[PDB]
Amino acid sequence: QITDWQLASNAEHSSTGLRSAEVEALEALPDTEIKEALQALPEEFRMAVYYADVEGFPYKEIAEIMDTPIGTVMSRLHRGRRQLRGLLADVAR
Amino acid sequence: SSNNSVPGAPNRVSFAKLREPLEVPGLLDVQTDSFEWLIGSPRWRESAAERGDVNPVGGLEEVLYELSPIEDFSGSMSLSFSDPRFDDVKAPVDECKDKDMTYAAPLFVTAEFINNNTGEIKSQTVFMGDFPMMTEKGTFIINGTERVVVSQLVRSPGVYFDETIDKSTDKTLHSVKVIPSRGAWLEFVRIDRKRRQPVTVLLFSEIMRSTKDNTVGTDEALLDIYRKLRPGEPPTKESAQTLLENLFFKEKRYDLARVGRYKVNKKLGLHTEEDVVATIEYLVRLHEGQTTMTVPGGVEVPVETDDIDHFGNRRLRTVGELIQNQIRVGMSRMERVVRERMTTQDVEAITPQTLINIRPVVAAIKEFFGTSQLSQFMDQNNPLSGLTHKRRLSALGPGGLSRERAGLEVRDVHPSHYGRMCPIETPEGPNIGLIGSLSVYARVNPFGFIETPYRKVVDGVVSDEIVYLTADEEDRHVVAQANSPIDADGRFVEPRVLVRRKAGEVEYVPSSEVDYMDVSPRQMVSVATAMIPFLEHDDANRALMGANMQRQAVPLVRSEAPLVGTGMELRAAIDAGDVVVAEESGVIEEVSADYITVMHDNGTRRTYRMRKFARSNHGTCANQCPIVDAGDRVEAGQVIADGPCTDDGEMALGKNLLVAIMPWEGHNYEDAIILSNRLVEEDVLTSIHIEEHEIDARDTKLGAEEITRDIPNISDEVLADLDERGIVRIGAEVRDGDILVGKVTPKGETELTPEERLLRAIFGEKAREVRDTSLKVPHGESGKVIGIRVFSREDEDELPAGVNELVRVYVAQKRKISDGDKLAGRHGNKGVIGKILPVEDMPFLADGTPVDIILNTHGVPRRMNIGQILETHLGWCAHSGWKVDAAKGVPDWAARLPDELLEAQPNAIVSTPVFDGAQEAELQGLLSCTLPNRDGDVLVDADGKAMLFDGRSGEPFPYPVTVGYMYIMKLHHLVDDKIHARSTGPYSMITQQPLGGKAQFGGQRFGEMECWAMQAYGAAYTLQELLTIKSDDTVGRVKVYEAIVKGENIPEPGIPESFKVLLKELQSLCLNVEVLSSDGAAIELRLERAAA
Amino acid sequence: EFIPRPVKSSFREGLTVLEYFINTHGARKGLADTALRTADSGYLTRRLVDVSQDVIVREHDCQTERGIVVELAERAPTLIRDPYIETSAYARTLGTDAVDEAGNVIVERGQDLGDPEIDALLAAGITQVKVRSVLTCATSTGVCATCYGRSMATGKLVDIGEAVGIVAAQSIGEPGTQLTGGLPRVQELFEARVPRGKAPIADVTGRVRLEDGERFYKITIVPDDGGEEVVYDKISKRQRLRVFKHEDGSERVLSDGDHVEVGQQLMEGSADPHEVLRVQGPREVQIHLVREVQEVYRAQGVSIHDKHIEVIVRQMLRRVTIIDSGSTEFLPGSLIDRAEFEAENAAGRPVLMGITKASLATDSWLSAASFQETTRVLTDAAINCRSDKLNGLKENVIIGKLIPAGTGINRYRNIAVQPTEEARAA
Amino acid sequence: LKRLKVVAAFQQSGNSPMGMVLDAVPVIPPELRPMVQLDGGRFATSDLNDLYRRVINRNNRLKRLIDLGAPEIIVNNEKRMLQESVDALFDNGRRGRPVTGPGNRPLKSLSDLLKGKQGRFRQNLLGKRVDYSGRSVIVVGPQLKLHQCGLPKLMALELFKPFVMKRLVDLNHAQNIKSAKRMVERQRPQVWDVLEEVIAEHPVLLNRAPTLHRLGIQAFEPMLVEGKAIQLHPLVCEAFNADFDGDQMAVHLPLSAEAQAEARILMLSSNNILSPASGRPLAMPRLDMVTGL
Amino acid sequence: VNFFDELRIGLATAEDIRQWSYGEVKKPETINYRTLKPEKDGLFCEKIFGPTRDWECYCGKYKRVRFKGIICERCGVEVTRAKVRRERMGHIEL
DNA sequence: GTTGTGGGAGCTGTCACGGATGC
DNA sequence: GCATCCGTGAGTCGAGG
RNA sequence: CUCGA
Ligand SMILES: [Mg+2]
Ligand SMILES: [Zn+2]
Ligand SMILES: [Zn+2]
Repeated sequence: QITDWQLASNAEHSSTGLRSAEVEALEALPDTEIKEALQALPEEFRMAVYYADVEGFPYKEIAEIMDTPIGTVMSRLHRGRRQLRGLLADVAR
Repeated sequence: SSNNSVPGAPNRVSFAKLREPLEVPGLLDVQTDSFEWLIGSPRWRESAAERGDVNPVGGLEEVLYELSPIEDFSGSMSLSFSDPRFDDVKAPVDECKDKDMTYAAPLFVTAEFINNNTGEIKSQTVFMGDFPMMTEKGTFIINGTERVVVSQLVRSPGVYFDETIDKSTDKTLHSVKVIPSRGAWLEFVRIDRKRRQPVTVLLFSEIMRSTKDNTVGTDEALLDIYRKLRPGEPPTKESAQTLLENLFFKEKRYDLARVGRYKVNKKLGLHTEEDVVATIEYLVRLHEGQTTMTVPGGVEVPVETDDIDHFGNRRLRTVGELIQNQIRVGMSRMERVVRERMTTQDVEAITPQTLINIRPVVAAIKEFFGTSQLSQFMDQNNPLSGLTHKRRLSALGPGGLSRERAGLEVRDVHPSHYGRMCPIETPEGPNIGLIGSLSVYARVNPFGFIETPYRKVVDGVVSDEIVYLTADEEDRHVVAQANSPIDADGRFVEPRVLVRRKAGEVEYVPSSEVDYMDVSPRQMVSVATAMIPFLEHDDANRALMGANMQRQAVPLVRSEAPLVGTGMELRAAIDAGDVVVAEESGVIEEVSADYITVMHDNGTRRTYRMRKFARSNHGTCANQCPIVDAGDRVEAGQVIADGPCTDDGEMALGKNLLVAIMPWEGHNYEDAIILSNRLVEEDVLTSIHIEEHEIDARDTKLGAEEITRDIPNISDEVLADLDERGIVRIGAEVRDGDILVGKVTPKGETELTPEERLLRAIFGEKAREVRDTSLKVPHGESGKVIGIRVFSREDEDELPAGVNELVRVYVAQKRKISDGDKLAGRHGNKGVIGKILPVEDMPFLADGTPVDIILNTHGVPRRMNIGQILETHLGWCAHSGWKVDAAKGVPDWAARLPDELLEAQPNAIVSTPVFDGAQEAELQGLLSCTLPNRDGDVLVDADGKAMLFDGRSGEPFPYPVTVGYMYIMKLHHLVDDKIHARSTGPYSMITQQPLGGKAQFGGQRFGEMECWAMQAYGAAYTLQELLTIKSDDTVGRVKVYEAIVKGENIPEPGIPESFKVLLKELQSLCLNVEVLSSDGAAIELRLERAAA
Repeated sequence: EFIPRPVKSSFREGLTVLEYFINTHGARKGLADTALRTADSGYLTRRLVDVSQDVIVREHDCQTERGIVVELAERAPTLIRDPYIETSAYARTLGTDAVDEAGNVIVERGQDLGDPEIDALLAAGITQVKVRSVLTCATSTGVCATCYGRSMATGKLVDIGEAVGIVAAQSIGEPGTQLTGGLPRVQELFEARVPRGKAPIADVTGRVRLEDGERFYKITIVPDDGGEEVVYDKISKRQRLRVFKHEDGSERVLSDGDHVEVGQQLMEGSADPHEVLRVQGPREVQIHLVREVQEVYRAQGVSIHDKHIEVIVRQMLRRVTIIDSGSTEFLPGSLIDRAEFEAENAAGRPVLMGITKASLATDSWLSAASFQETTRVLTDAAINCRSDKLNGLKENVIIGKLIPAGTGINRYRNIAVQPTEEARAA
Repeated sequence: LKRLKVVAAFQQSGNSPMGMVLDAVPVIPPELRPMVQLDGGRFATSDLNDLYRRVINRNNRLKRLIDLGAPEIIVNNEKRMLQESVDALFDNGRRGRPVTGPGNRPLKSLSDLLKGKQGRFRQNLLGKRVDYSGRSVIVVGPQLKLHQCGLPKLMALELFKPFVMKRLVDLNHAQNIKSAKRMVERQRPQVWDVLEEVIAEHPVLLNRAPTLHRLGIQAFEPMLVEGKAIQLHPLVCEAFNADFDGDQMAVHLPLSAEAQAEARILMLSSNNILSPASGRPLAMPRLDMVTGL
Repeated sequence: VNFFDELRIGLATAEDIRQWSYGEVKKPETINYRTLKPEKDGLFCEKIFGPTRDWECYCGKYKRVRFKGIICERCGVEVTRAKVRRERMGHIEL
């Protein structure tokens, strides 16, 4: 049997450590800072920054799911990234 | 009147009344002399010339002679090894400890190769490997850790007869067993797990004439062995002959012991086949029962069953012999390839170096020192720990018996242990009876038998000629006792004397019948046990506990020798090897907190470096301080500096405390202990504890970790104590949770949270994407950073594969005595501290002197250890000093022993040896003439009691209390180490249950018996919760945490993951298990919240 | 053994060298002996837990009129106190009204039989009583509260959800490490092993005939009913003869020609409980086993209430062995539960079986697999395509369901609670 | 009768006896036979993996032999070796000499995972390790009430950590919940007050091993104590067989409402004065008390 | 929901053993010593047992939660939570 | 592609019991 | 007809390395 | 492996 010493000592060098119920449950909670920073932007440009940055869709699929042309999607992307970097630049640090 | 031999050793007055006719041998000789035999040093040469024959051979020389010569099957070539030589040592001891090396020396040998048909003789010096070396203190350094090789108890080779009783009619049935130095054995002729062997089907006799056997000639007994032990092959006439000739006559396969051959020839005849004939005659004439036996050519052997635990038939293999056997294994594994290469290659072109592969010998030595059960992490809580550890004898391990195949008769004190293995010092737990410690004066002999010294007796005259006898030799004589009345000139005064005979029984024999006499009482004791004052007044349970607990005292910042001790503290401290000792008499030329230089008389300079705040294997603090001043003239052997638990050269494991024996408000109920807060304010029980945190940056799948001070989103203030590297700064005070060495570990992109994904996208973050794997300080720990060591792969620092960097932070902490800590006296009287009272409400004497420790009365009488009470009385005597009134003569009570004990100054150092020293009458006498305090007030009356005030109310306690001075040790069991709690932590990847152990921030185990208890209460929901949402429900537990944080009721519990795992294991066993609904098929087991 | 030379010193005078030496023998031997005794006690407690943990209270009263008679006194012209009223009479519930001959009804049936009740019964001259025990309890699954009586902890009547089985296993195992003829005998009994020294017993009333020989004891009973004469094999002289042949006769050692009743021990020693089962009946095997076990714990200063040992003994007799299947599918010579055998009804005779065997023969293959001999249990379960109802409390523990005991009972776990109207108002 | 029991089971079960012979072996998920690397680059694996590796190697060798049409004796040897290796994988040691790894350690076969005190059943199903639990050495507290016990501050802070975080966010000591966690971890002085509030009337279970009878686990109301040691009421010592020569005890925090209720009502020290085995009183003056009186 | 009614055993037929399996292991290789990556068709193969990292396939062309349950064609490794590695059995054909 | 001579470490100081197996 | 040979039990919870 | 209750 691999020991708890060995398991923890391995987690000491792994990509993800042995996580706690506390860590999980708190991860499930919303990050108020970034949630507030997102709620500021117009829900259209923010829906775009979501479909483009969080989910990583291709811009063509973003235009599809948005029912809008590609130019509008990418312009909302630029404007929203600029805005949120404005509000989240001091927050990011 | 003790310690006169050791120069500068303080004057500890001794109550003893017997002259010591023999000093303690080298308490480490058991290890040193063994290793010096293994190596063949000039020390061992002289020691064998003084007490041995003219032809000595060391362990390695013997291995080489046995191995030589490596010969070709055709006898065409021959290789011969000789002259084992050592170079100097590779690196010093402290260097090896630092670098995690193995203190060793290169081994060289002369290898002579001969081709019988070319005459070519090419001699060569071949190198065998880095042979690990024994230090001055008797240990080894392997991988930078210090280790001890514990001597092992095993049955010496020879033949042994026993008498069982058959289940038929309780008939007396004899049996025999032959244990060889090497090879297989046999019994009666059953051989090698093949019973149903008639003794007469392989060759006045009562049953030998009755053998039943139906055969004639030599081919029947030759074929029956091949048909009864070599199966899986037809019955042949040549293969059986070959096996029979290579079984016992062949010396390569069957290794006839040297000790074994000596024992057997002593059992049958002065000068194989002769042995087997004698053994058959022995079994026959033992089934009869005759006293002696006459064998062809041999005579004078008593027909008797042999005892398997007797120390004349039970030997121990010291470190030298264990190493020798491992070396023999490596050497045979090498000889194999040596012959296997002699075959293939051409002659006259093969040099000793070409056909000698040392890899197996190196691997053998390495495996021995790294995996053997007899190479143990050195117990070094304090000097006494290590001293006893080296002198220890255990019966478990490879070659001995099994911890489970060892019954109760193995663990029983045999009468032959007298003076060889102490009967008190042994563990209380499972290993009880299996691990003993060598007696003080005992000494191992060339054959592995433990000998002990006795004074020779000539015509009822105790001489000064000492002689060392083994268990056998001793049994054959009559040994007087040490406390036997003797007049000057060595003459027994009483008409007869009490003595011990071979039967392990005592007798009262006329003086002219005595052969030898004990060298001194306590000859049967071990070092630890010999340090318990008033041992004879303590029951063996509490005395065993006292020895074991002395071996657990933690070194204190300042050490104070016991006010009342045995005579052993000095010699124990010195032999232990934790004090600096002047190797050569000279004059102190310079002294510093760092080193001590002595200028010998012949102009030589010697200097000693003081171990300063060294961490020991168990966290105790090894810290030496010099006790010499510049210009002091020091003699050889004088103690130069005190070690961890030493004071002016004496073992000081604890402190002298003012004790009052009386129940105090229940706070010392049921073995608890009450301490005066002085012991905190004045650091009387304060100790230093040094831990070593370690962390390495290595190569991962997603890249390579990096030790960096730049850690993700950490407050600049939190790193305030980190240097530029990310390593904490020396002298920084670290609380639990602080960073010690910053480290980041490459994190994958799939692991980035949605929050982190967006953060790195919008602000155009880089592609580092690391995780904070920095080394933080664990719970319940704090202290100043003593030290920092660091090893870089960049530099020429050797590390394992894929390990770039490695840093070690050494953190020290000062532990004050606290509630929960475990104290104990030398008499097995242990207890945890229940409460530490303010000095003001501690009961105090007439002069306001508040007691230091309150020991509950209810604990003394049933434990049968009044030794502590006698010690308290004598300790108060020593703390106050005394003057026996000599005017008009010396009172009768003080007439017998007292010589320079008639008076003594306050704080006098006295020793009461065991089985000698302080007598009850003399104790009471001293108690009568206590000196008074400053104001001429006698505070402790002639009973050893004194009035005391209640420091709380002010009123005096109605009755006199026994107050005195007792030696109390701080045992290494402290709350700071044992407190532990957990709300939630890491789980096991296999069972998905919380990890176990404080070091891993584990959870407590709710065991099967605990679930029984819970059920008995009917606490269904508590049991379910304990077993589902606190252990295994991987979603239930996160739900529970989320619900507690948000003030919501605890959810309903799910399914233990361990059950799913059980199902999976069953399935992997080809068992089709299935969970079913009320009326249904098998149930199966196996986003919106995030977007919100 | 003992050394012919004693320790003449007191630990105050200080022991001489050799006295201390010899005393270490005893000290260390005792330490190791406790080391082993703790493990033996532990294994016995574990087997008890396993064989008994499925025994919970489920009804308030089975209303049965069965019970056991407990001696409350013996009379000598003043009455003695019954030797162990503390463990067999106290804390019971009275089965039949106990009235003193020519007296009022001193105690009513269904009472607690506490200290005042026992004292009143004793003052009135009640020399004995008949109480309800789990041995004679009539409930099908487990035991009824009233047959069990007072809960030793709570002092009141046991509640309907108690796990009296585990509490009995504990009450019996906790004092195990005090047994220094001992714990071995307790195990020999609970496992129902044919005793080492087997003391045969009379198979039927009649007249006895002894026959002496050189270490040969030959007994023969001529039955009073005229049936064939029962011949018992020769016994070595090591077994002295029992000391009751008193049927209006010699109240002393067994002599040839004495009248022997059916259940009379013939020679000193211990008797095979299976023999008494087949000769005197199951309710007699229960009494004998409880008393024999209690003997050991009594010879060591351990007051274990009889009801715990009865809770254990009950689970040794719950099955019967089928001689002839008859009209049923039950294989002969197979151990079948008594209710599973009564409902289906079939030559079913009572059978005694040890706690280990009784446990390994349970209806929950999961329980068996987790108790002992995992390999064999699992193989047989796979072959016989067994199905575990998941009804034992150990099973639920394994699967993470509320154990069916205490607060896990159905009536308790599904309670509905709403505030009354009068309180909801204010 | 014996040889009939098994045949009748096979008949009535619908389990074709053919199962007893296998043409395909099942392989357990890797997570249940994990692999890791320790300090030193070396790797550690479960015995299972090694037994599976031997089985698979011998199976591939048998395939390669069958293809090479080798002597019947060679292929028979390979088949016997395959059978032996599968027997090891299943119940190693049961037949022949057990398969040994380095140091001659018999590898833990698949059957070993279910058997023994440290097998699956007894070690991981009938009892496990739990959260919200702690341990520490016990010392007599005479000033205690029979229904009380003393918990070291740090212990209680760790056990109720989520409760204290909740009450730290209720009050405005902490901005958010992450900050409440960080605060409780730094031991900021705000927590202590809050702690004594959360602990109000919240029972905890104390256990000392060995647990011989149920009184070996008893419920107490906890009060904060100075030090790193658990304070235990003296009267209960009898029940626990606990003396203060250095033993320790474990603490468990009931979370659910039913759990707290079972602790208050069922397992409350005050409610368990009497020996469940004899009815005699255990929580009774024992030595000092006795002499005093 | 922890409200099952019964639990049953029975000898597994090779049909059951193969229905369970997600793929047959063929090689003794376990992981690539250099890249610390599971050798394919080995006792740790991700093709049959599961993916080591959440939503990451073997070769890497697919690594995102966007396409859950996708079965990569280059290396044939389903893109799902690695939890299945504790519940996906393999098999060996004798 | 392998072509001169060729049996290994391991218990190995446990006990008490019950029931296939095997001659 | 049974005598041996084997295979199963043999306390719990804690700490290091 | 040693040690604690
Ligand atoms: Mg204790
Ligand atoms: Zn009933
Ligand atoms: Zn892919």
